[PDB]
Amino acid sequence: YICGDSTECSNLLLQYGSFCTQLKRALTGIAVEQDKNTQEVFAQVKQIYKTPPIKYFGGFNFSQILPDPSKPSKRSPIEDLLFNKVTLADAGFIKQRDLICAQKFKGLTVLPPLLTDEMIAQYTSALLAGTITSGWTFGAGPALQIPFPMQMAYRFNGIGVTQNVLYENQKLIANQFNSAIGKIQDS
Amino acid sequence: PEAEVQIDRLITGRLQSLQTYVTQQLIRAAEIRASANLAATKMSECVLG
Amino acid sequence: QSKRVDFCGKGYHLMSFPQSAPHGVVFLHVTYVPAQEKNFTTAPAICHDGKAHFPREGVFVSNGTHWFVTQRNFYEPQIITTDNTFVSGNCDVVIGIV
Amino acid sequence: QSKRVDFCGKGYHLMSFPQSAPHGVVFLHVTYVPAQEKNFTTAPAICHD
Amino acid sequence: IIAYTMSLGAENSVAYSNNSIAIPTNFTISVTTEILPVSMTKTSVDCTM
Repeated sequence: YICGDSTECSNLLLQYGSFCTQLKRALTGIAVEQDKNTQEVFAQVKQIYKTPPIKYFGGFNFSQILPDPSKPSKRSPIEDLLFNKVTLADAGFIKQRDLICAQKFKGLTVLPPLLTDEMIAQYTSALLAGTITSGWTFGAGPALQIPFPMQMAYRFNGIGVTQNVLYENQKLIANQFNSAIGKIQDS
Repeated sequence: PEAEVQIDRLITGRLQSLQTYVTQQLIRAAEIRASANLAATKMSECVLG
Repeated sequence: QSKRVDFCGKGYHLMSFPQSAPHGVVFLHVTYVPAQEKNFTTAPAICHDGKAHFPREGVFVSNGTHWFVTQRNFYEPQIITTDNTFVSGNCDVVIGIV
Repeated sequence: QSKRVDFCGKGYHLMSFPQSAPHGVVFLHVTYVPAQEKNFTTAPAICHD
Repeated sequence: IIAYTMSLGAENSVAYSNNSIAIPTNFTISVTTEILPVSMTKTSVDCTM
């Protein structure tokens, strides 16, 4: 970046000495910090959980948030929509008219993240499978299975609402949830 | 003797530019670290419970 | 005692003990971790004579022959009484009632 | 109402009132502070029959 | 020295059904550490020295 790399200009950066190493240390610390940030956010579980092959959860339709196995990305329709709405400008790949990533020739490269998109999607899938099949039990110990209407009846007691409010309106609450998830893609 | 002071002017320009870029990257990295700590806290307290 | 999940260690928080450290603090988070679970057949409600019975604090579980009320985070089976349950509605509206 | 200890003032939190301030906000945290305690002899359980 | 794709975690399928619940019969009292920084070393710099 400083010198044209076809020259003895680099023989005068030794007169300053410890400055470029200080940037390389600082940017390395930033990069390791970003990988640590992704690891702290998404690696909340030590086990990769899966949904049962029969996706019936008392009338609650999770097909727009669970991963779609018919696509090679192994992502949900919402996640496949989210990656399409971000005009991503990274250059974390080996592959070499010119675009904005011709700034690599001035010494400005982009390092790829430690966790790929597929591994973050698998962490998200494990978190979703845990919170659907086991409630809050998998986050404070071993995963304990529970019916999802029974899970939602536990979650209604956490807001001061009795259990019979859910069970006498289970179809209504399932329909409201399925309508509200479907409006997320439209929004 | 004259190309040296001309390139010393240019090299000090590139030194200042790189130090400025790394200072903004450290500030934005602190902001992204705060946002990621908030995201991990929201993951643990909204998703896991 | 914090109800925030994983704010004070992994598990259900009971206590924490601070310890002095060079340029920092070390917390010893005492948590409650469930262990040795068993599979039980459950039901949302019990239908006695037309009334629907729901647990006041616990959960209806079955060992295959008899149904019990136990607390949610520890297996402690109890006889289904009107002291353990409350009555709301009838048996025609709850999906999965037994 | 927050169950977080000392997040909304010292004591058992009941209410809080915001007030406008120059370049900031002032909260008036209404907390429940116990007072005038008395010693008693206690037991973990009572055995009847 | 070997190179490998990282194992993302253990594999566990939760035995979900519409009428089965898992309740623990025992427990484990677990104590874990959390080391967390508070202060850093205070430095003073003389200008002319």
